[PDB]
Amino acid sequence: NCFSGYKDLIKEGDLTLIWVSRDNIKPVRMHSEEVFNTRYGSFPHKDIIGKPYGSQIAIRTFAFVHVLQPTPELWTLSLPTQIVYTPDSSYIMQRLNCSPHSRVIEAGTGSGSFSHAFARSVGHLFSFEFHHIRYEQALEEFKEHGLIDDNVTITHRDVCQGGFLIKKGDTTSYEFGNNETAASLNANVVFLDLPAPWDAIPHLDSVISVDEKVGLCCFSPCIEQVDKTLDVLEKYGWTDVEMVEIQGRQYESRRQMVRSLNDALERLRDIKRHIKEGDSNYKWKEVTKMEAEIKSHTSYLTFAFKVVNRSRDDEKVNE
Amino acid sequence: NCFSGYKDLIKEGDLTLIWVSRDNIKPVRMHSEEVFNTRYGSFPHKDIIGKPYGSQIAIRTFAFVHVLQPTPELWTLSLPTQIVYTPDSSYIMQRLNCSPHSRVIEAGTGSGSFSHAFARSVGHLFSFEFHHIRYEQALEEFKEHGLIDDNVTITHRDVCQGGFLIKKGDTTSYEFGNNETAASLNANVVFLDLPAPWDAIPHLDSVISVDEKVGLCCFSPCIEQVDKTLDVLEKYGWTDVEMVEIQGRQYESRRQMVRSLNDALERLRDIKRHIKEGDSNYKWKEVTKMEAEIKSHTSYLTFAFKVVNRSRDDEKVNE
Amino acid sequence: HHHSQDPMNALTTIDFNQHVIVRLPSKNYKIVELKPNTSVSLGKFGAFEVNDIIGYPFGLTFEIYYDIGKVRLLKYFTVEYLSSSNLLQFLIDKGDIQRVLDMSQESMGMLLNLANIQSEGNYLCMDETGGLLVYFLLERMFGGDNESKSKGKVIVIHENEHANLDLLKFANYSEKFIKEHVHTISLLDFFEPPTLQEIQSRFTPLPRALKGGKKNSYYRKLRWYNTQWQILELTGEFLYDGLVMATTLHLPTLVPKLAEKIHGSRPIVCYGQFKETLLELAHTLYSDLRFLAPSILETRCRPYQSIRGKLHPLMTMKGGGGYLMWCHRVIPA
Amino acid sequence: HHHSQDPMNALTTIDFNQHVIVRLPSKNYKIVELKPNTSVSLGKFGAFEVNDIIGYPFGLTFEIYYDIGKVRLLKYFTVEYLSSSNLLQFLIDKGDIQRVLDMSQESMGMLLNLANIQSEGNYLCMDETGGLLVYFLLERMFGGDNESKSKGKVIVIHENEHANLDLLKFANYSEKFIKEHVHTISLLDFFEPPTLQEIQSRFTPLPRALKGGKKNSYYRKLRWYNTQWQILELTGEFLYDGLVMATTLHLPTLVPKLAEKIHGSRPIVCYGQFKETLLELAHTLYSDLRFLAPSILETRCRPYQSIRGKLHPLMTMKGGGGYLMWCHRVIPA
Repeated sequence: NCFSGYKDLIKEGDLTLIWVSRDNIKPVRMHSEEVFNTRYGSFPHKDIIGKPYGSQIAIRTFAFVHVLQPTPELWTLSLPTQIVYTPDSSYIMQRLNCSPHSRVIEAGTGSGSFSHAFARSVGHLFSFEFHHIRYEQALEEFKEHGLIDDNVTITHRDVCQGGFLIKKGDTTSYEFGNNETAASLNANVVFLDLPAPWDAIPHLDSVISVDEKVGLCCFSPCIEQVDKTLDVLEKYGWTDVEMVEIQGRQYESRRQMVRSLNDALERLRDIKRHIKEGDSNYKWKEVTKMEAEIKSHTSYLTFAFKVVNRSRDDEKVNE
Repeated sequence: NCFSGYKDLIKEGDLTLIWVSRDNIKPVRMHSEEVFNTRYGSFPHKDIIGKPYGSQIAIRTFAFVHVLQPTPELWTLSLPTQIVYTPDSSYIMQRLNCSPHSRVIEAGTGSGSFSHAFARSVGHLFSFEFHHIRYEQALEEFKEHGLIDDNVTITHRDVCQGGFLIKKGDTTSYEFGNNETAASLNANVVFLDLPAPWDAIPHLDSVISVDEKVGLCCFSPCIEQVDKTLDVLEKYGWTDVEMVEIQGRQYESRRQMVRSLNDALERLRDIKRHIKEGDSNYKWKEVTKMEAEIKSHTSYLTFAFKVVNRSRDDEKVNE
Repeated sequence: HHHSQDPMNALTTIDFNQHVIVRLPSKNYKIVELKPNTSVSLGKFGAFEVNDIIGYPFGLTFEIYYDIGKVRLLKYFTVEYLSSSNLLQFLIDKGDIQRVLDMSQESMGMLLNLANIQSEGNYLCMDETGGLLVYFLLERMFGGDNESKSKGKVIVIHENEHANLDLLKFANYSEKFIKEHVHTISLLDFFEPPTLQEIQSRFTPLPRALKGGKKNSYYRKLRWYNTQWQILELTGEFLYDGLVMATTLHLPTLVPKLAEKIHGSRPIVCYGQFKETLLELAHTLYSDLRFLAPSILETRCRPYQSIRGKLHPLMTMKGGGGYLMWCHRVIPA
Repeated sequence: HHHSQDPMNALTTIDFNQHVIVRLPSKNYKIVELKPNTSVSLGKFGAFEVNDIIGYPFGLTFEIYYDIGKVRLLKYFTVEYLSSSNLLQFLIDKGDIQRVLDMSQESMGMLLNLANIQSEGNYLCMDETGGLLVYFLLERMFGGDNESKSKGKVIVIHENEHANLDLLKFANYSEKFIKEHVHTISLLDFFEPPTLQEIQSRFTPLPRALKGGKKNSYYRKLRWYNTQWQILELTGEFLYDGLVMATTLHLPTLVPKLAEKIHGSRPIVCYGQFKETLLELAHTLYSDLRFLAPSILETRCRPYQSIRGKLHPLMTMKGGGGYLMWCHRVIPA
């Protein structure tokens, strides 16, 4: 996984994220014969390869880029719907207590945004994609990034009609072990981003862990969808049900010119007788300025939990 | 109306709002023989009467109060459900373009919070109260405040069953003019704060202005209520329908101590060899601090508009 | 006045020579002046004859159709009164959000009530927006009625030789109305007014029977004199009923000076795009006993996609909206 | 180990001698240590025997009933794993919100991902909360597994002679785990470490066969020596994989010094209760070419009353939650 671990030096063949500006981050694979072009200039890769990750790269007619190791957060910012952004996803992961202990079911794969964040911390990720063409693309990407050879499985599936079981013969990246004809998902974390998550929830009983608290988050844009979800969760025995929304904001650090009464007066006295921000010829006050456009709604987040075996080993405790 | 206009001097018999602290504002009627008691001391009225409005009043064993002229905003802060606070109400009034041109229907009267804000700017206010005992109290209060003798009418009514018409014989403060057997409400502003506003909306056709854009706001805590409202509005020909929420926050102006690395180092070097906010012996940084508890939801605001006579006087334009 | 018939009410009705708001199918606003016997173009959405919409109430949607098209009740457009809300929205659509100091409808709506704005009040005002704040105030006080019997005033204190009130050309106010209800005074004339002696040495009036050039040179001088006399009346021991401000001048050393002319128990509301600005002011006012409990307020509106079956908040919108510093003028013991 | 049967998994299962969370009917949390053959009191909601809940999975609600009562699956209580989220919530319930610098679950959750926290990373950390941030990091890296094969570390730089990590006594971590994955170093030892020469002059090791008092006085000195050697390894040319901070020290003249030990392309996340603090830092970092595009972020969670038929956001809740300053360490050309 080229998203995981911490590389020192930029190498030929490395996938990098080249930061041009705040709204302009591009993924670029290093090749000694290639050149990276921006609206400010051309940056030959051979002038990047061999330098440490995080290097500022300069060219005259001076223009700059910064070459970064891919991370899920920067990758997400580089992408061009079906995108879960970091405020939602980081909250979901924290509330469901994601860690190497986690085995998660994700449907659908969507942009792969959430998939990369999951893969970084979870024990295993089982991702399901409805559309056969998006499946193939996600598969090729997850393979190139090194996810498939680490802790990620992707499967082509309509989970609402066919459930979540992974069997030999299925269209899946899953590598079956010895005497394995089916994967044991044993999921304790479920994230559903689907048109109709309430059609998928009934299939979860066959694949979730049965001796531990299983956590579920359903991601739905409309309140009506939330209503149908709350209903099915109750019917299939999910408890501690709570819907929330997450609102993220970003601020610029800016400066407003200090303009005194006295200088306005002096200007009026003179009348009577007859600029770049930070300019050191003036006084400035530091101010925060909200991003021009805000994501005032991404989706409602419905959380729920289930325990299947609501029991203990009475005699094993006795010993 | 003792809320309206601008008094200079505090007079015997005046209703005042005595500001004790931010969360403690009390309404007090001046009487030369009475005394105002706080947890910090006693303030004889005869030491207040005759002083300008806005006076800080001092007593030793020094404690202070400030004596203010009542206003709808301060009154609302002095009240102890059915309360519409200033972020919602000021927005509603602005969006419906309230002015002396406004004739408004309000149901229900609730706390009277909104009623005082309306009364300040509207041409006339027609307020309706379901509960006969709350009606009587609201009536006595509106009379004492001078609202009833100015531009406010209150009526005892279940508007969902009996509509909004005001006829002689009704339980109402309305003063019928010569040859008047019924009030002509002619409302161009409607605010509904009711359990079931969709039962009241059908009665509005009989009392709204028929030759101008009429504006309506429905105030409902639950999304399901909003859904039923959207439905009825469409059926009774209301258009430009939009639901919004208003979120208000308040910040304290505070200071955080500046604690340098160097002073932490010097403390560690010393170890190695072997407070009130604003304290001038220290450095401080100004910070804003959010109110401890926030009103994260008051109600959904559903706005809608209607024109009854969707026509012009073709020949009168010709002239 | 030359019609026997009662005039049309331009507050309720689309009327000749009014500036009016037009909402396009793309939902952006245009401001349109309704000159008799003219046509109006809405680019790609067609053109129409002004005469064909006069006399209808506001809030109706008209379709343009073709046999310069004709109009019928419903490409299309909606005609609205030019309210303070709609003027702000037009300016935002036009891209002038920084000229209005990033203010929102809810922030201005709250300012109106926090400031206890009333028909009979005399309010001290600073407005760097070109008159948008002044217009919010005037519309709340008189409702656009040029014949209001109310006596309230907005006194605008301004940075330059003249106030920038250019947005009022869209307000459908008569020159009489404006002269009766809006007074302008520069910061220098407000804080250092001329004396009666200094004024008289330039002009003292005659005890009417003048005519011609003499009558006209005299009344120009008398106009100057009356301007100066108005300043005397507004800067003496005159006390205002409130202070409302939307300026980018330095507030901590401006607001205490302005508040000396505000009566006890009156509200003070300072709008600012940036909270850090108001924070500095609030700390300054904390140590001045003439100000009661300064508070920084914020109000934010979030609309919903309001169609049954797909209810959810708008997914994107513009940030900002600004902040209010609210406090009361009080009299120390 | 003296049982032939496989041990219970304390990550999934209520187990003896674990610190555990209990949610009361009033929804506030308690932390409970599960000592065998003891009882636990929940005041007005009754008392129960620890033995009677061992072996169940987390997330179940038990009713206390009476013939110290008995327990059955459902006054009542719910038993949960002591997660980083639940520990924060317990501290908030307890009233210690200022001790946790007003942080929220969503702000800490975002910090974990912005900082790219991973099982194998070595992270530089300042934590003034008594170890809550350290615990968020450790739980994300290892999931509470004392037998994790992962090699990641949290290096805590602290203000006093010793770090305040007292909250870790609730973490159900072994002393071995903590010693392997958490290193502490004072600010002075980090910025002005001792030299090898200064260390050796106090102690150089012997070439094992010692015994008694000699073996014990030697290994105490050797312990001091190994501590000093650890500091040498952590302060040399050693470079960290990220910097996470929750401190109320002055950030503009602290963060640039700390960031010299951070590798290029690594994230820097500073949590602050007050945005004005981070604003000052961001401006300081703007002019330092070692920092890429510092940003102030805010995340806020609003729960809904989630009962069908009466859906709406919670009507009141606590304010605050803090802010994140996010940026990346870069290498100037």
